[PDB]
Amino acid sequence: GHMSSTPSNQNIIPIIKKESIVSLFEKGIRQDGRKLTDYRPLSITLDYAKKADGSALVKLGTTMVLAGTKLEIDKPYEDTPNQGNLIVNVELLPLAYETFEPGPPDENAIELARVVDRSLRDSKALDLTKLVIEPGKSVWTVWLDVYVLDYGGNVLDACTLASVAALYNTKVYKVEQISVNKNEVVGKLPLNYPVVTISVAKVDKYLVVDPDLDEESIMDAKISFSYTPDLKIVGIQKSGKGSMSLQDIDQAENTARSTAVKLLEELKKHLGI
Amino acid sequence: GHMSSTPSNQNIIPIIKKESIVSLFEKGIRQDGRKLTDYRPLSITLDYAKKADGSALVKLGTTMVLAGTKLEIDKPYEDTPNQGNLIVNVELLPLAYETFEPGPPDENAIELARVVDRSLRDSKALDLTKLVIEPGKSVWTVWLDVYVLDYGGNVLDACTLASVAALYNTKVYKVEQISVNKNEVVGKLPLNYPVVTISVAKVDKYLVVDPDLDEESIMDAKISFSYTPDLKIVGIQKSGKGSMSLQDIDQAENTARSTAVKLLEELKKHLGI
Amino acid sequence: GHMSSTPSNQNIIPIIKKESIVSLFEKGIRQDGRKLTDYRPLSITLDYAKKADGSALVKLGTTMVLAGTKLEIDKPYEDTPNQGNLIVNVELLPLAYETFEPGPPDENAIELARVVDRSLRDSKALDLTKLVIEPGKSVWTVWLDVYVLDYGGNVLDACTLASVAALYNTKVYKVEQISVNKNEVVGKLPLNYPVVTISVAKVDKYLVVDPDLDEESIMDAKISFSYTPDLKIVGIQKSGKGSMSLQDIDQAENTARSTAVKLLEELKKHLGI
Amino acid sequence: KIVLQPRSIVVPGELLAEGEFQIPWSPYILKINSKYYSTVVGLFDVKDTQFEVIPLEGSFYYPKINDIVIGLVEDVEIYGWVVDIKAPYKAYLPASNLLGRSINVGEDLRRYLDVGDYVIARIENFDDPVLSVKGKDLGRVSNGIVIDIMPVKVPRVIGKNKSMYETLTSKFVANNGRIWAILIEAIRKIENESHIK
Amino acid sequence: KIVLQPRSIVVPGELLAEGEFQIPWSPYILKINSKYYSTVVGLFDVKDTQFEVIPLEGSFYYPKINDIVIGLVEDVEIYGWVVDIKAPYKAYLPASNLLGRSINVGEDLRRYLDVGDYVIARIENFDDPVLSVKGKDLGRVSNGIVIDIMPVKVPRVIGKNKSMYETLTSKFVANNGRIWAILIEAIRKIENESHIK
Amino acid sequence: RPKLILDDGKRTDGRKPDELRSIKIELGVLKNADGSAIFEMGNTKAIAAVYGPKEMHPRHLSLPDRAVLRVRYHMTPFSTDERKNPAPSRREIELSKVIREALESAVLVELFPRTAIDVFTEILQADAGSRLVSLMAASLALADAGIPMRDLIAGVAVGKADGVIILDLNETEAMWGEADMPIAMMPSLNQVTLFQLNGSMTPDEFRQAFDLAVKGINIIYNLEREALKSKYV
Amino acid sequence: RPKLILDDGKRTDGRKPDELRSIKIELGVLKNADGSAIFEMGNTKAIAAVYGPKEMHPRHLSLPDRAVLRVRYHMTPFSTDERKNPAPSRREIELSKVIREALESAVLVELFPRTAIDVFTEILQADAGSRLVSLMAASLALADAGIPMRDLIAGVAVGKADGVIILDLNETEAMWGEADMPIAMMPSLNQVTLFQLNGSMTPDEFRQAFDLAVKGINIIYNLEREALKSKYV
Amino acid sequence: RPKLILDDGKRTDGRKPDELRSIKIELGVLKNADGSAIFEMGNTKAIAAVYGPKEMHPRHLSLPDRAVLRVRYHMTPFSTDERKNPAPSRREIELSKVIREALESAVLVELFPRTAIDVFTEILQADAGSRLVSLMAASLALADAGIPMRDLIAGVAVGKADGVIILDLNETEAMWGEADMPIAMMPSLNQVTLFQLNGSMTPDEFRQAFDLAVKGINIIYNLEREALKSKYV
Ligand SMILES: [Cl-]
Ligand SMILES: [Cl-]
Ligand SMILES: [Cl-]
Ligand SMILES: [Mn+2]
Ligand SMILES: [Mn+2]
Ligand SMILES: [Mn+2]
Ligand SMILES: [Mn+2]
Ligand SMILES: [Mn+2]
Ligand SMILES: [Mn+2]
Repeated sequence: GHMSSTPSNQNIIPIIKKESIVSLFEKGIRQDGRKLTDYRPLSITLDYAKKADGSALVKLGTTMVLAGTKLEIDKPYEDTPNQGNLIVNVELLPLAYETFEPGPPDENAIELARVVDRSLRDSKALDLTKLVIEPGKSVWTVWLDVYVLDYGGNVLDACTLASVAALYNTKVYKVEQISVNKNEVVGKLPLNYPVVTISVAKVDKYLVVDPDLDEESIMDAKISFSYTPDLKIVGIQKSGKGSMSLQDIDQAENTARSTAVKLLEELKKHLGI
Repeated sequence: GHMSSTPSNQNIIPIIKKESIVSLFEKGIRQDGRKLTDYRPLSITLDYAKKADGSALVKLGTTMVLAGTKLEIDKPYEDTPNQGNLIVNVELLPLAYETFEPGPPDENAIELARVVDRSLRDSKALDLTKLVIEPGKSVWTVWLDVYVLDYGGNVLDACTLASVAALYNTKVYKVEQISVNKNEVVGKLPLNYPVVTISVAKVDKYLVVDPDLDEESIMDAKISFSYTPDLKIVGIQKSGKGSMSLQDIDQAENTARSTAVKLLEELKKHLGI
Repeated sequence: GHMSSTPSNQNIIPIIKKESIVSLFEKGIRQDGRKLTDYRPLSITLDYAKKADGSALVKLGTTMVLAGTKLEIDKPYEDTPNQGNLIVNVELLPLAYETFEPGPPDENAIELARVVDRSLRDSKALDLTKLVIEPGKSVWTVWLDVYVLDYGGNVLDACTLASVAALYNTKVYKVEQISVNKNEVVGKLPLNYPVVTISVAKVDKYLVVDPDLDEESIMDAKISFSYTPDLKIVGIQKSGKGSMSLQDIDQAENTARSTAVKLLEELKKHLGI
Repeated sequence: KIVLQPRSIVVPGELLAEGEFQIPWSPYILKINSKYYSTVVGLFDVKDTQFEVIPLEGSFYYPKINDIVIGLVEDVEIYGWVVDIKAPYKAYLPASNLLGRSINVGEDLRRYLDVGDYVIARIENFDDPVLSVKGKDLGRVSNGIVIDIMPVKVPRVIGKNKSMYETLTSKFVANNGRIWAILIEAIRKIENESHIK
Repeated sequence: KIVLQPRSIVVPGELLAEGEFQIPWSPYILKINSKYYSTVVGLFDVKDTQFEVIPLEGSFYYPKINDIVIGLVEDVEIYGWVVDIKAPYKAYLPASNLLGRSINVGEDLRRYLDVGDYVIARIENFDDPVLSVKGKDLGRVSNGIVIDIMPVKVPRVIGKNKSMYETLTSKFVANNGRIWAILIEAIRKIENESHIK
Repeated sequence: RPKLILDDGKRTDGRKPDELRSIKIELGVLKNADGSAIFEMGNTKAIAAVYGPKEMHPRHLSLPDRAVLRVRYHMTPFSTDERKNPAPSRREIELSKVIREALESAVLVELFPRTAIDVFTEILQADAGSRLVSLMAASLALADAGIPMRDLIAGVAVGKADGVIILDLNETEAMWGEADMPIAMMPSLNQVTLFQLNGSMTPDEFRQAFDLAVKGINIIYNLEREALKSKYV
Repeated sequence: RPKLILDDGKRTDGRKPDELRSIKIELGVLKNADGSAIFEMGNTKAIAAVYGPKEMHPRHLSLPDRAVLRVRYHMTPFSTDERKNPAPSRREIELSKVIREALESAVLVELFPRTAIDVFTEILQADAGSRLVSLMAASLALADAGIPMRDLIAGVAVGKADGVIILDLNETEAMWGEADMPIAMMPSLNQVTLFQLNGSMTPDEFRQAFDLAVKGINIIYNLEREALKSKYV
Repeated sequence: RPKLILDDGKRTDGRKPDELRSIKIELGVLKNADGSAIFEMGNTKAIAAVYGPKEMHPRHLSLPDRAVLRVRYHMTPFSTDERKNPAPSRREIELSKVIREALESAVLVELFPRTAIDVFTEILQADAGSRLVSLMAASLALADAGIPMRDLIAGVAVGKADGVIILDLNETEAMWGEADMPIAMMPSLNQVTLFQLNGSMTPDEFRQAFDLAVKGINIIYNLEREALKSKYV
């Protein structure tokens, strides 16, 4: 048994500092000089974890997420006998933030993993029917482990990028007939397209794309929208203790999708697609 | 690893209130007007949980227990290859009482489940050899989950009633040859007879059948006796921090069995047998 | 998730008492009259646990460890198809010491089990290729459970002795063809030789073999060396919050190995080999 | 300034009135930019030009200073007594208050107040509630029955001008939702029909 | 009024006597409706018309006021010292007691008493035990050996009219089951044969 | 895969796309719980118990300015077609967070510093929308407990089934549909409290569905109010 | 199924129905434990260690008027015919509760407010009756620790094997018999402390068995007393 | 079993027996961590974050004279050839203890009474020696955090492969070799901090290997010092 409790303040920011963060929002600009619709600088280092089948180290500002994949041969589920498996694990490592105690995934790491999982799944970006080796007898299980190494805000969007990047980076090895030969890369994980999650924080009267840690500490709530390149919405998650008007969500999605086009374009450049 | 500790007072009742509870025991009557040998009003709502294979919502006074069953096809244990399985789970839900924290079954929920299990098992009421589909290859597993929703005292006896009622209410679906077709109810769980548990609280000089929450808070100990309709004793469990004389148990069993006849009669009326 | 923390003082010994423990070390003698290189009195009671397949109750001074084995038929691991299994479990029972709370193995019980496991394994004393019944289809799994009953210091060395003794004491039962017949002891667990672990505590300027509880409470660190009768080193583990010079380890190994010869000789006498 | 309802049964989020009324802060009414909504299941009442919500629901008592309260002793600490007054907060009764002097060397055990004793006591401080038994009639409840009600229903058990108290008397109500005394049934009937006749 | 046993070795639940004796409450004797039973492994002793059980068993010391006790400092708190006196309860020594004044700004560290220091001290309060080192000879144990015994065996180590204390002296016993000083072996021999000769 | 919109433009249970499942609401359902409620939407049934406000024994986990909401969403093992393991799943963990955070907006937690308010929800039958049915049962249980709230929370899942925007999904629709979007709000305050989308929708469909959800929400909200008022009026 | 009562009216181990297995009791078995004991009844062997009374660090879990008894019944993995998983089972959890509650009646817990008394029991060999052997080892370990008690606790399982009432069951009898009824009491005080029946008996058989258990209990009780007295007399 | 020493006297990766894998050290790697470092030895890569000194909320677990070191060694699931379950294993539990105790000797914990210093280590790639790479990353992360230490800790595994004493093992060597002996020290202080041997060696080989490990350690130590100095010089 288990239970969701209101947390303490993990980043109590001073009343003085709240005003400084917002007071250039008039000009459409934030603390770090960037626009309300801008993402922070992004780097994606593919193959960072050399023993992963695929990996991506995502740096989105001061947020750092390392995703890695490991493929195994499994019997498929008797109900999904013509599909392989995706298992998404997100961990908020005690390295990432001062108040992160070591333990099993908490509700936030769990929430993160499930939102990433469903974005990846419901996008049809990873078509699991492609991961069959022998129908009804053997399939690929893709373990996607997403490890947040530095908590700098908007961890979800970085997790999605690292996840997609890790999957695109995933090597498939030759199957010999029953066993995997890792001396032979026979392919890469077949993805239809990238996905991106775009998080919009509600802060005072303003909507802020890609909240940093300070913005996250002062925001009323955020809502994340996931897109594929055709700009189908492929996941939405409102998060945080505060509410949002119907118009906030309407406008957040409009702003989210607008950013998605650019974020997807930069993701593709990082992926080499 | 694990350990049994003396608990705090979950219902500290005032010294004043203790006297009021007992002081009509002279007249053979309790707080709620009922006799020392009386059960509280009982209702049993069969099929309350529509997605359970069988269910019973038991209201015994302010005690509310919802039992539900779920049947699965399993390989039998290599040692019991000609029997199906009964797995009894009792949970004391945090909804049931103010001090119930959410978690895995504690020693009381566990004790409850095992006493119900053994009453059901040792009664031979559920003959597991009847739950075989194909001997040594496939059998029915009956998951009996008994969820206490309102802790009003004498939870054990309500759990036993709900358990028996849930089992009697259990639909068996057609097996097609390897798979269960739930569009076809081919039978009902085969039970030889009902069982009942009768709990007798030791309170001052008195023996009280079916203790309410107040009586439970002041009793020295209780002892529960399980009966089948032929009035074989089919389980006994002394519970509580206090002791009982040999004569208390002798007399409690005499009083228990006397009540069992009536409780079984009313159970059968609720079951439709 | 999990984490190793600096512990509190489980045996805070008085400043006064520290001086008394050491102040005969000049004479090469300890509190209990014994030499700095002496083990405490050892008894090994084989077959102490009558329902174990093999057992040994080790009393090393006031340290008491009961090891027991249980053999099962298993499929071997697809990677070790021509070997049986050894699974080593050490538990520090809440009976053993006042501050031992009941729970799953802590890092000390775990450390103990792994050091014993690797001593037994890396010694080649238990050759797992001997535990095959049918190659690639069925092998013996040896569950070695080592339960510390009285924590009197140098628990590791007692665990190793009890472990080895339990294994030597292990009865093998006839396999009928698929099933184990326990009415027929067909053999004994095949061991190449005994192993011993020798623990040397660093205390002030001195090296002390087989630290008692008081010595352990005042030592800087200990280092345990495991030997087989040919005096190959077969495991080493430095333990404790304090460091040791290169020369301390050099000298501890020289002293350890010297003691090993005598400890092995006495072990063999206890085993009947 | 407009009111939307007569003496109506009201619910959380229910619009009561629009405009700037000078209503004192109430936990049963939420003001948003000149709209007033009920925060509770309650009875809407208009009092002079102002209005209120009388909560029909609530198991808890909210501590207020100088409330005569009747509480159940839960724990006996080294320097006082921990007291249940049916609030979200445990009340504390200093031994020094009860005794009117210092807590002497190895003094007391549970002779003044034990665990399971009822106490009649005033709330001397609250901003956890600190109790006082200084006044007369305050102290351990020796005898009689202590009946429990929704603290929310206390004003109805007393009645305007003691009118309800008097009709139970001839046939002690604390703020606590506890009454030190069939009297029980008539009180349960006022709990379940406070909103009627 | 009858006694069932001579100077006998006694066990929990063992009937000692029947009838109404005016025995002061003892933790070693349980009275039920005019029967008296031992609650412990002990030695039954008849003293004048009354009787007692001398416990032969017990690792713990039970705190009593004005007992001279010798304890081991466990923790050093902000305003005092936490002290092990071999009881179910940790004793506390106020710094203000030891110092005989206020605890000054950023004063002390462990100069008066440190962790691992033995202290000789009286029990100034117990109803957790509060210690005092006011009296002479009380304070940190500078030197010598502090030997541990069953606190239950202390009276035997002292002896009636100090007779056992004297025969160890020529060849400080606290109530604590601790003695500040081979002397060790003779004490262990009195622990293991207190019930004999 | 079943046909979700049938030839007569209707759904598998006979409903129109803009049509709600039958709702049944009971209050004062448990003796001990300070407040309680059973909420039924079609064949999805939840029970909720509220305890509090009460002091929070893990005192370092209490808030100095605020009550802590402690919320549990849980499904009974027999609430589903196949038996759900009673040990909390990741879904239940996520939904407990999402439901808590929904209630965080409504409950006037500032009224009760360093207290806890416990909201325990059990799904007795799961046939789609149980996080929302649980949430609304929680809302009603809080109102029943006399705990001050901004507003009641009403919610529905909208979605897409064979390209048709539908209000209040079935399990068949949730399982086999293209989109499932639970939304909950404080309707009088114009505030969204829970908002998730699982599946896939074009932005236009998203906005069509959002609009339809508000219409269903306003109906449910009226029934919540009427249900709370029923024992007094 | 084996024949439990043989043609000569005797049991599988050669005993009469009214006959106890051999008992062996050792005290002062561990150095560190404040009190300790090994109890052997036939091939069932338990060891018990007692620590306390001692202050209870989880101070909010301490009792103001009373010591808290903290009791652990546990079986070693090699105590049984097949290996028992060392992680506590539900049986061990239940038996720990039942054994604690047995001791609750005997231990004079009011003597030590806000302390804990720890009673740790390990079954080294399980051949039926180990909850009772553990309980009696606990009792003896407490007496050995000098912890004041009302009385010692003595216990036996009676039962029914091929329709015959038998005293002190085997594992064969416990496994294959019709009834297994462990009973423990404070014999001098006439008070039952543990009472369970697993299986099935007529009320008359129940009362016959209850009577026989008291006869065995009084013998065991005498041996407990004699065992405690042995190091002094 | 692969040939570990090849005909040309060399190892599987082309190294001599007395030769180290390439080392790469980065500091100031994380924003939030008070101190941090990535340590690469060949294909073994660890990252370490240090937080502290900070007060220790479980105040009864704090030390009155000392900071508590709280150390976590953990491997990512994709650090290994086959996926490692993310739930901590017994190996990780043991290694966390061994690494803590290594740091206990170096960290000047007496400086910060009743505080905790948290040392979190993640193995991103495991190709042998990761406990040591983690330990050295921890050391460097502590120095990076400005936490006073006796000395830096440098470490290597030596071992035996086809009877040849080798410095700084491969995974192939660790898996298939005869001996694997990780050693860590405070090199300037002549003090060993971690010392384990897994496998088998004659005493003479043990001492040969011990000697070789010190030579590798002194090289690594120089690179640690140079790496810490690089951002300032
Ligand atoms: Cl849902
Ligand atoms: Cl048993
Ligand atoms: Cl390693
Ligand atoms: Mn697999
Ligand atoms: Mn199954
Ligand atoms: Mn197996
Ligand atoms: Mn109500
Ligand atoms: Mn002893
Ligand atoms: Mn830095």
